[PDB]
Amino acid sequence: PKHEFSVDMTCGGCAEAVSRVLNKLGGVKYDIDLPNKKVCIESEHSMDTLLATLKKTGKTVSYLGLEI
Repeated sequence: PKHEFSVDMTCGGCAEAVSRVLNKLGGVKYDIDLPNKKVCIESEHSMDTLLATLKKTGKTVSYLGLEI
């Protein structure tokens, strides 16, 4: 599916950090929108896997829902 999340990305460094955590996890296609502090993910991973993955940044995350 394509899962929309909210992530507290303050700057380009933080957006890049989100890129890398998703990268490590793998099996994801993503579009991080820095000004709107959102990240859209196409994947077969669990919302919960995706959520845990994004929270490893230390930033505030939440699942908004399907985009889709």
